[PDB]
Amino acid sequence: SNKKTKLIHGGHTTDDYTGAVTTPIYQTSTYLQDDIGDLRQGYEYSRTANPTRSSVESVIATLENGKHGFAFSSGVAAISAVVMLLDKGDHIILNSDVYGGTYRALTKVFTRFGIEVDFVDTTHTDSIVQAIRPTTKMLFIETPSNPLLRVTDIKKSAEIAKEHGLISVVDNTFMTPYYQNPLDLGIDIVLHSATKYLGGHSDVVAGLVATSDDKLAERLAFISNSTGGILGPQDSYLLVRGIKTLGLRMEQINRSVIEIIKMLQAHPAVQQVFHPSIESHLNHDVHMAQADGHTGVIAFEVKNTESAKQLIKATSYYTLAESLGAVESLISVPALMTHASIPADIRAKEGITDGLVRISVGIEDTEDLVDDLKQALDTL
Amino acid sequence: SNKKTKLIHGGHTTDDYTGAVTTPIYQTSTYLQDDIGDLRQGYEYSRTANPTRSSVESVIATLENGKHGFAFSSGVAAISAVVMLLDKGDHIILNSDVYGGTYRALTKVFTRFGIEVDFVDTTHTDSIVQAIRPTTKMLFIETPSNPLLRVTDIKKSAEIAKEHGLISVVDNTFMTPYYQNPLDLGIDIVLHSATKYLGGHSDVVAGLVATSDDKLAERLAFISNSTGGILGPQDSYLLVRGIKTLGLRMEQINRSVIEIIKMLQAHPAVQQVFHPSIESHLNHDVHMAQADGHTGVIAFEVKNTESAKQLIKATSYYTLAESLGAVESLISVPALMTHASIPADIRAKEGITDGLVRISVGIEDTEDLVDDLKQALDTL
Amino acid sequence: SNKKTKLIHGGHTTDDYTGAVTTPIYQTSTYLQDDIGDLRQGYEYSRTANPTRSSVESVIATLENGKHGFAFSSGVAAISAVVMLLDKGDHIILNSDVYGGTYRALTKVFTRFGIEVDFVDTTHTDSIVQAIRPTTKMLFIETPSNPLLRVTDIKKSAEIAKEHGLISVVDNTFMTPYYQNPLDLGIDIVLHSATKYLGGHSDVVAGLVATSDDKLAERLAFISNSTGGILGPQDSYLLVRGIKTLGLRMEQINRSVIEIIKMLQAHPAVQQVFHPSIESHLNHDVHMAQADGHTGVIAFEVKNTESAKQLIKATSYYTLAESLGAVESLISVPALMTHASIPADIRAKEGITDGLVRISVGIEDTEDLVDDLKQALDTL
Amino acid sequence: SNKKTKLIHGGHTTDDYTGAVTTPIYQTSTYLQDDIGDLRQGYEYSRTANPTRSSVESVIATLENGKHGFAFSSGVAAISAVVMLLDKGDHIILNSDVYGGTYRALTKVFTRFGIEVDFVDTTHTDSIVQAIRPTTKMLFIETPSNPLLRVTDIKKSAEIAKEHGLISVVDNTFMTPYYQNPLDLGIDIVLHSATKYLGGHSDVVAGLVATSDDKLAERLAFISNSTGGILGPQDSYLLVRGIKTLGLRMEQINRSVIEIIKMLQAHPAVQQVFHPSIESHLNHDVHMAQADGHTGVIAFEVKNTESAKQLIKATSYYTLAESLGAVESLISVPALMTHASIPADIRAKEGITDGLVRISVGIEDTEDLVDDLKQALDTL
Ligand SMILES: Cc1ncc(COP(=O)(O)O)c(CNOCC(=O)O)c1O
Ligand SMILES: Cc1ncc(COP(=O)(O)O)c(CNOCC(=O)O)c1O
Ligand SMILES: Cc1ncc(COP(=O)(O)O)c(CNOCC(=O)O)c1O
Ligand SMILES: Cc1ncc(COP(=O)(O)O)c(CNOCC(=O)O)c1O
Ligand code: NA
Ligand code: NA
Ligand code: NA
Ligand code: NA
Ligand code: NA
Ligand code: NA
Ligand code: NA
Ligand code: NA
Repeated sequence: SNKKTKLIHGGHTTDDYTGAVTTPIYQTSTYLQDDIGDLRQGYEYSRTANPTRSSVESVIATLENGKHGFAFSSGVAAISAVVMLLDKGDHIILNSDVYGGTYRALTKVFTRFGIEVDFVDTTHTDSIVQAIRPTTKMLFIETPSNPLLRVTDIKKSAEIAKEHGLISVVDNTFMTPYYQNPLDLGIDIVLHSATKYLGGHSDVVAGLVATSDDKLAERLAFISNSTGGILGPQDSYLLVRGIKTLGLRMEQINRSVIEIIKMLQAHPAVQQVFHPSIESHLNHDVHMAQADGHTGVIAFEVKNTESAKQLIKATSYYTLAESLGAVESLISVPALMTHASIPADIRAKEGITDGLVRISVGIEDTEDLVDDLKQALDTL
Repeated sequence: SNKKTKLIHGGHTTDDYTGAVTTPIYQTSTYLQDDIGDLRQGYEYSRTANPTRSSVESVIATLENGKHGFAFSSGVAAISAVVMLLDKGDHIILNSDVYGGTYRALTKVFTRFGIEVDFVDTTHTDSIVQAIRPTTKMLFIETPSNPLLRVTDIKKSAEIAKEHGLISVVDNTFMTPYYQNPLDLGIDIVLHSATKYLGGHSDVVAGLVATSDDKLAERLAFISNSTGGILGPQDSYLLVRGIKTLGLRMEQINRSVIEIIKMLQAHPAVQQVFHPSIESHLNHDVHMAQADGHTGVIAFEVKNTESAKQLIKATSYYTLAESLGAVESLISVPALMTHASIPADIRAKEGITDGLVRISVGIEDTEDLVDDLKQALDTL
Repeated sequence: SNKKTKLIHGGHTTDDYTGAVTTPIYQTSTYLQDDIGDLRQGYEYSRTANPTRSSVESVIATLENGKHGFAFSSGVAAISAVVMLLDKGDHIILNSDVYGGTYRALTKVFTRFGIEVDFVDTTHTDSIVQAIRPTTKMLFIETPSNPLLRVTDIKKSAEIAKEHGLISVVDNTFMTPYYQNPLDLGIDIVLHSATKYLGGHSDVVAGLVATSDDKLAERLAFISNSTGGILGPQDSYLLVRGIKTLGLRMEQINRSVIEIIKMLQAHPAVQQVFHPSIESHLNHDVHMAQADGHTGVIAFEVKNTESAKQLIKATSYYTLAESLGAVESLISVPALMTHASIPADIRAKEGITDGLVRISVGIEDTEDLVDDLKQALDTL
Repeated sequence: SNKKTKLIHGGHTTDDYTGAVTTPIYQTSTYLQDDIGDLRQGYEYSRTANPTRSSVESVIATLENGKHGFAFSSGVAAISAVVMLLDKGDHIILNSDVYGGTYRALTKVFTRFGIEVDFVDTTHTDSIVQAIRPTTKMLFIETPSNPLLRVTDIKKSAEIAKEHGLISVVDNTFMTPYYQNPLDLGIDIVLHSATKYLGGHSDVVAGLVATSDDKLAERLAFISNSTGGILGPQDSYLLVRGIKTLGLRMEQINRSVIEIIKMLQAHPAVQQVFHPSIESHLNHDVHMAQADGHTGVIAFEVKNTESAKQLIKATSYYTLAESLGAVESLISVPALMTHASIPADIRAKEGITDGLVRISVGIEDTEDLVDDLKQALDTL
């Protein structure tokens, strides 16, 4: 049973009652009880459980080879729920190039709650060991990262976490369960911004979490019910729907990624390309050992900010917008958009050069995408 | 101008573009930018803002005579966002009768983050003054309370909070903006489980928050954006739709409440009755001075839990389920359902006895509701 | 038992499986079969049946005291389905004041299929008897009519239709089942533009049909299934939700209607007033004998079309738009908007003059609605 | 600009106002007018136009290389609207193996309206010429047909229709605009059951129509507005969404179709296979000349009804359900399901043998689909 089949038949996404081939949308808040505490299908209040959300949860658990799924109103909310597994005084290590909003949440919210943070370049696993204190309880890793796609050894970070008694969390958003399964490599918790590839259609903001640990799942459920950043039923339905085409979409995206990178490597206006598919990429071997495909986010550097802006205006099929994982291919300038608050000279130290472009490859025709970007690069 | 008109025309709930009479459902995650940083209507990512969510936010702000609305995935998520205004070491005062889940969240979650909580009988405002510690930063009041309907003097608690530098928060869920407007009495933040009267149809789980404080609004926006417990667009739409009928629904409910209370006060199988409309009810004067109506939540004592169970089975129009503020009239035993997370000995001390019944009066015919409940109580 | 209770508990609008208090939205097209021909709940293809559509159908059947409900994509589609009960050569009688689009559909579409139509002044039932041809198979009545609110004797027209073997159809859109129940007076089929009062929130375009005739129901089901103008599940859900508040909304509307009519009768810039509540209105006795209330549609004459235009601009709470039965109060000029498809000379003969204004009274405050309309008419 | 790009960027499917990357869902019934007849974006009533429906219409028009799109509540409703282009006395020719519901509508509804019908085996174009009377106004062709996939020469049928003054209609449902574009070959009107491949997710019942003829479009619009079988906004949104993945889905489906047919042709329990991809198939050359891909519906004959039933029970990834074009692969027995009313001996004359199986190939893994069906055929 291969992935494209599991996508279609994995999880519970039909109606046992009527036999509907799609998950009913339970736009509802409460459920009648036959007697006090006697729930006929286990439902009592939609913050606690909702049959549509339970459906999407079952899907994410199945695809990530876990036992328990959780759906939150945003990826940010999923991350918050996971971090609220810790107490004041606990210490968490994250990779240093973590997504802007994850950094913002750990440093201007959860530090105010007495949670200690260390940001570490996890491209070398031993930096994690250097960072481990006796109060360390959680290790949190994106791979690949935004926007330079730095790869981290998932299996090694799981071994480190196991031996030091840490909760290991991988943020699988850029790879999707279709290409990378952190739970299979020993990670405790895997989470996604379902806003991207999973939803797939730029029409749902949601986060998903999956684990095989029963006691971790029980704590996650308690947090979800007591802080309430749950995904609504309509968005859960749209998420299930979106996930159906995930394999086909990721494979189209990957075909275009490969051709686009060959174009970028051959082009003169491009000084450097960041993507784990490139054999000179740091930890390319590690990535190929922990995934059987690629993310569709690519970064490449052109000479300056005005060649970036000109590339944006010269493209016909790349769309200037926030986010990634859309059907549309998206384009952006991290120096002017996501990393604008970071000053110029320090963002050169960080790698966010003035001419760094990030594309999120969509499901348009591969030749249209390659050709369009190449003619734009020929205008420079 | 008048309340029933304000419900229809207050806030922005039409489409400027097409002239549509109802708020469009912007089931979307991202927005096109004309130039880098150039947003056509101020939208760039749906976690940050979404036109349908902004519609509901504008409605709740208008109705509570504040300046800023916020829509969360649940009332519990609104409460979480407000509590995250505090830091480790800060102390919060709440009133002694609180919704089960608010108690659970503050005592089993935010204490782990070093936030101190004390539950204080605010029916006498001066008890707040004694309870204020030097680390007290927030005062949080339900009024009337769930499930005993204890009244607290909102204007007095606002004066106290101003004089000691506390953020005053009122949880106006039971009264709705139709009858009670805490911001107009000096409160800093007003909160709702929009799951109840506002949504009105048992089909949306959501929270709403409103303030006139610009800097509190900015901190709330930062929290919502960094933890992501945002209300989705479909639920935001359904909330606006529901809020339209709010006045008509509350006025039916009040008509029915009056007759049901006279019935309960006269009935032999009914012991104590809890509702602020009763002249012997503690702080009844206070309630009539701060509200223009009554909540539809009523609590009353029967002899024991199995007389509760039999009363529940004998009713034909009261539905055994959690939550309140629906069109259906609802019935429950708070000790065994909504307030089970409150410890037993405290629930006995407070009066939330095993035979305490809570009804939420709906919009069915008043005579059907009175007769049905009375014929059922004649069974005991 | 009583109407306000029937609105809440009549029909099947809960989930038997999970106990959900609201009708699930079965956004689905097909259903699993356990064996060939073995349907788990009787569903096999969503054009034929859909559980959410069946929910709304059960509601309208219950409310109209019939046995069979039908949900169409629009009221016009319900009318089409009913007219398709006839064959080429059959003759239908309609009342002389009909909604613009019903006129357009019967005279510009179904005549091309050899269906003969005659518009007859049914305010005197005996005019029907003269109009009956040997090819007459159907009698079709709006009451009150759009936009002149002409009353027709429903019980008398049913007796006539029974005695001559005609299918009697009443278009109960203006009255709603809350106030008038044609099936209870012998009519065969009752029809609604559910777009109006039933939906209630200007957010659903839909039609509903109800009958107790088993064989008419079977022919209607065959027509709906073979021409496919079925109501979708999301709109069916929103219709159920809307119908919940129908009694409360109609009762507000009626309270406002009474005061607005006294204002209009007294105003100097207002000539004739059309509404069945007026004692001098033709067949006012008849209306009070067949209904327990009044529609919120009022028509009245101002001097000319530009006094209409100025009255429209001067109002603050009346909205210039098509349709009726919304929470917003609406205002229009039928001659130039809804009834423009009716030929001009017939519209002048009938009284649908260029200065005929139609308001649909909404649920805003009665005093705001009276004062606003009167201050605007003081402008002429 | 290749097909997979056109799918993503063809048509208007973003919000000009806010810049949302997806079509807003206009759950609304009416739109305010600035003055009488002055519509700010051309909208006045949602039966007439609705921005979400206008979006989907634009998509279908673009993909079929037409100028005008129309969205109906069902494919059946689209077909009815097209047939209502004719008048009593007009004559239409359809292919003899037309879909059950199209046959049912033409013969038990539209014949009652004086429309004459001839059902003709259009696999030889000259049978059309034999059938042409002087009253013939319309030619209506499915290709390939259900369930034996008979191919008809589209370009030739267009030439015949042009020379005899007929409205040519092709029912492109089985091929989708991705593989066959009848308008490009001279056909006047092309229609789809969007319930199948276009929607793609078994969650929308809808029909779509596309033409380049301005006067035909004007008539179609008049019919749509006066009979009202319009697609609702939520289903239009879901249709746009579904159409995004159409190319990827059709290509996966086609890869599996080819492998599955090689398996079926090689298997002993299979006596005969029906699919236009087979070179011995009647008019295979014609199909390859008018399409650049294949439908995913395949028929094959096994010995008897009990080998069909056993094949259904023995498969793990083929699902017994009505309809086609799902993500799930579907399986059925036409003799016992769609063609059950037709007697046994005459269905042998028709080709609907007792052992005829129809599969609708989904987007599961190709090897899982081939293997699963082959092991089932090895159980016979
Ligand atoms: C790992 C991870 N988690 C979370 C997120 C975001 O989570 P959420 O779904 O709440 O937006 C992102 C992406 N955030 O991008 C927004 C942008 O491109 O401006 C992400 O990469
Ligand atoms: C006063 C109050 N505030 C806040 C909340 C939290 O709201 P939410 O459930 O939307 O998260 C609730 C939730 N009540 O729910 C079940 C019940 O008591 O019958 C509440 O009652
Ligand atoms: C009495 C009546 N019946 C039937 C119908 C048809 O209903 P629908 O628009 O849902 O197809 C209508 C539609 N009215 O619409 C605009 C207006 O008159 O203000 C109607 O008024
Ligand atoms: C050409 C065509 N038009 C129309 C249709 C059906 O149109 P609609 O979308 O109204 O179902 C079909 C398929 N109908 O199948 C239903 C089934 O498999 O039982 C079709 O092939
Ligand atoms: Na399954
Ligand atoms: Na493990
Ligand atoms: Na307004
Ligand atoms: Na203030
Ligand atoms: Na019922
Ligand atoms: Na009868
Ligand atoms: Na476009
Ligand atoms: Na042409």
